[PDB]
Amino acid sequence: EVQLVESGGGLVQPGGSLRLSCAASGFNVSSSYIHWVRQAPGKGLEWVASISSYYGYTYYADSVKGRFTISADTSKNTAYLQMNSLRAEDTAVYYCARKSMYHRGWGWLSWVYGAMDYWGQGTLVTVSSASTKGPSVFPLAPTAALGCLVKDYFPEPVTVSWNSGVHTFPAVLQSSGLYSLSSVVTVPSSSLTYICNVNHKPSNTKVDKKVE
Amino acid sequence: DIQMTQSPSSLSASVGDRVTITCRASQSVSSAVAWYQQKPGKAPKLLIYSASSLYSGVPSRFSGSRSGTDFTLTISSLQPEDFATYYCQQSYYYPITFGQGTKVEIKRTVAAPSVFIFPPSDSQLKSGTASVVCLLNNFYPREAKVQWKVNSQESVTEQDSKDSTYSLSSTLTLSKADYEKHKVYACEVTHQGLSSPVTKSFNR
Amino acid sequence: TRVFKKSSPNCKLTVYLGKRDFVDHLDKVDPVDGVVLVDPDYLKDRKVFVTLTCAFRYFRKDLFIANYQAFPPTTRLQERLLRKLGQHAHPFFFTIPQNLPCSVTLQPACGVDFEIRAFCAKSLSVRLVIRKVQFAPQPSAETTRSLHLEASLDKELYYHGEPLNVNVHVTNNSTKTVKKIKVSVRQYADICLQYKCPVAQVEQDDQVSPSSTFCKVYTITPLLSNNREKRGLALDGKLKHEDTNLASSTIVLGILVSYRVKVKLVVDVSVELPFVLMHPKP
Amino acid sequence: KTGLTKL
Repeated sequence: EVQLVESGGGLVQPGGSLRLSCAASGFNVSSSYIHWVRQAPGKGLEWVASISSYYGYTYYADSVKGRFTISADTSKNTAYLQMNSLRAEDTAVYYCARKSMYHRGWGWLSWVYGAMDYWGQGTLVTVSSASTKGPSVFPLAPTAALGCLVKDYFPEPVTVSWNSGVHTFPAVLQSSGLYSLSSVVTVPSSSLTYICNVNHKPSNTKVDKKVE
Repeated sequence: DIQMTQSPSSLSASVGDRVTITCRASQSVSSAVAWYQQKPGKAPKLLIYSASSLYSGVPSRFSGSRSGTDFTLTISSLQPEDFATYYCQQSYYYPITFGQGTKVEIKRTVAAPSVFIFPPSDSQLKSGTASVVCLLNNFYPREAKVQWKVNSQESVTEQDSKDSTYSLSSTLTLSKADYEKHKVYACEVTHQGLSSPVTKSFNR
Repeated sequence: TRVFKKSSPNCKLTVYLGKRDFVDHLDKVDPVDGVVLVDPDYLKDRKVFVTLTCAFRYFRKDLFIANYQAFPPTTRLQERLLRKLGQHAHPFFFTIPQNLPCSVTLQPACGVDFEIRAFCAKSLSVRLVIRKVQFAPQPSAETTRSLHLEASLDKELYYHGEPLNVNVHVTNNSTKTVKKIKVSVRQYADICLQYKCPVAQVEQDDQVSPSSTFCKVYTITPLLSNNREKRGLALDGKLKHEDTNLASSTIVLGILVSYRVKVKLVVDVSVELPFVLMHPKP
Repeated sequence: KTGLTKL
């Protein structure tokens, strides 16, 4: 079986640098075109870079030419992508996949660059010039609806709970850099106690609020 | 490059429907096309290669074909599990380019936004940033607009897993001084399923 | 499903071919069967012939030529090709003798090539370049220079791109101290009408002091990446100027390609092991 | 040069 393992995903301030290792099992980095693709938050895939060891062929996207640099280690059977001058726009989940050069019938098809038939799992690459903070939890009070507004935290994830009808709204990246979110629930006005419990494991900030 | 345009930007369908997505290349392509069924969050899964080749393991219901530069992806029976985004990607030249996604949602009877409004609590107003919250729950389809009457960040949830519904939340954040300058706040919900905009309001 | 078509500027003559790289099973070469689709008015009296050439270059030393008279006449793929064309499509059928030099060249043309030339003339054109190629079907060395050096390879046959492991064992019982160890790959490409080639060298400053034992496995991998500027490097067959591999290891007139791994201790005791480097039947 | 039809 063929697999790729993508590793090296963690925070870095803008202008920093990272390195992502894509370890290939079941094949060699010398008989495959290895492509680093990415997907921004809530957008469509974009091809970043792609290399082939045997011929020493390197290709970069126009948006990551010079800022990113790819290569491979055939001894370890791995592909290393060095990311330089990482910016906020470079934030994404980065995937690594492969196009086997085989199946020409005999040997290498040097000119296919075909469809990447095996992807890894995708490792989350962030960029932000800010330091971890704890969420600020406020109550939203008046089928009466009420909730907790969990604002200005860093980074994901925030795991809210309630003591049915709970709708957690995807957090968004504000202008400052932090993540804002809300979590509401609707209960009849006849019985309008409700306690919301915000948990932020990265900063281990746990808060409880009472809304009624 | 090759601006691999795709249409529609999004479409709806129930079980058994036959969806059709067209991937059009700015420049000539030579059967180098693939269609990735990116489920939400997960990694893209290859479906088509050579512009018509069912990739190994993909169910036979999927299919693709070519009619020149405008390739087509078809789903004979859009099963409940075949709900994801579908990106088309030309593998001919470099740099490779993908499509722009065509989300395949679910369909339900048009429903109106149950609209609630929420003013900032005392706790928040003490901090210095007042974030009013207009919640539009159980509203279908996604296309709706919320207008703030006295710097809004719509927080659109995903298709609700119970009955194909959306929960939207427009959060309006303001400074304490400017928030206190005005008195009456309101959110107006304009929805294709709404005969008229539904306006909710409160006072400072 | 697929078939390669080639015709002349006049297009009066068309050649349809099933494959364009015939695997040399060493007992039977995939027969070169194609189809000549002519227009009757462009040949009338003159006949239609097809020629299989095995030219060796460096000097056109045509090691083999065979002419097949497509018209007048003298396989299921041919059947299906003809049924779409009718009478004026005529088959040809060449058989490559097993004892021919496989398709191999040199990186600067020079080397070996097969060819199908289709021409219409009264008495003895489409130039279709094919190739003859082969698929992939425990070395140990010990030298007592004392300075005992032993080297072994995990297996003899490695696919292109696949890395090679070299188990090294140096039992230095002498007074001389190893300064370096080099596991190099030598590609011998003899043009028969033999030159060495170093393609990969993992030179390590691993020093083994007197009366000591050194033992670790090196990993070396010959790649076209760094061989691009090596005059006379044996490359596999190039269809129409594609980008090609390293000349696979011939399994025995033309060019003979052999691959060996050399273990050198820079003190010089050396050993060498042969390995086979042909692609695997996909 | 070489075309490529179907069968």
